[PDB]
Amino acid sequence: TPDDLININMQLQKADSAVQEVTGLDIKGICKALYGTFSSSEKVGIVPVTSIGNFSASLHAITQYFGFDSFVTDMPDVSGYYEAVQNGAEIILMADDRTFLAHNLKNGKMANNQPCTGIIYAEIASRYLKADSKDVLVVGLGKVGFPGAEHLVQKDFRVYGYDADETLLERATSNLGIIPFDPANPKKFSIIFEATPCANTIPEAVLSENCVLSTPGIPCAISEELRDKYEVQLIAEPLGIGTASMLYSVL
Ligand SMILES: NC(=O)c1ccc[n+]([C@@H]2O[C@H](COP(=O)([O-])OP(=O)(O)OC[C@H]3O[C@@H](n4cnc5c(N)ncnc54)[C@H](O)[C@@H]3O)[C@@H](O)[C@H]2O)c1
Ligand SMILES: [Mg+2]
Ligand code: NA
Repeated sequence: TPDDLININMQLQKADSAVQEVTGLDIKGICKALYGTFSSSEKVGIVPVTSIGNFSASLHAITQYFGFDSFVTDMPDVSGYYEAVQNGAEIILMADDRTFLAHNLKNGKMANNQPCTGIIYAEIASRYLKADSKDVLVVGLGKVGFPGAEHLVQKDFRVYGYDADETLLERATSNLGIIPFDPANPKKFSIIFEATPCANTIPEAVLSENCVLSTPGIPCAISEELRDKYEVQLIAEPLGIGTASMLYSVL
């Protein structure tokens, strides 16, 4: 649909501009430096899977935006997979309800959407040009958040973490060595990474003016009144940034 095609394109463009503002680099630039990898307009076959293919249609527009030679197969599932390989797909892109993967058939590399999304959003946060300290707050330590937190620890940031699930908070503290954040004793941050399927997860007392909030979480961690009040630099996009991360990770 022509209306929806203008919509994702604009949404990706707006997300690109926001990343440029924060880091001085576009999404492509972030990916290339993150993975040390470059694209040659690889052929990517998107196969719809039963688990109406509007998702695969979004993926086509997203991959076209990033310059990939992408196509959606006529058939779904196993028949679609067969079709994709036969039509010379170098990378396979497909998702069920629990896993969204990219598989590079040439080099054997395979990416999972969840760690790839966490890593890139953490990466964008870590590359904030106007950051005044090495302190970073991570809210949400699940499938997306944990790999994000791990990436930040490896990049030598002082990582503060919180998750409403005490078991996951404890396990993140043990394995990663992050400082457990106490909502009862809050401090201000200039860099925040949220990976949570909930709203209003970032307390006001944690925000400083012009701080970066890098969040793949849906819905938004912050109310639009709070982001206006603190002039929050929001990095938030529903699918494209995570997808770019997957593709560049397997090149
Ligand atoms: N934008 C994208 O491209 C993209 C890609 C993948 C996933 N996502 C989204 O990212 C979000 C996280 O995904 P996930 O797979 O990590 O989910 P998950 O369930 O594995 O992890 C979410 C974690 O957040 C915690 N949490 C919930 N409410 C909280 C609160 N108020 N304070 C602190 N912690 C809280 C939960 O305990 C949970 O451990 C989801 O909304 C998902 O839809 C977005
Ligand atoms: Mg995204
Ligand atoms: Na959220």
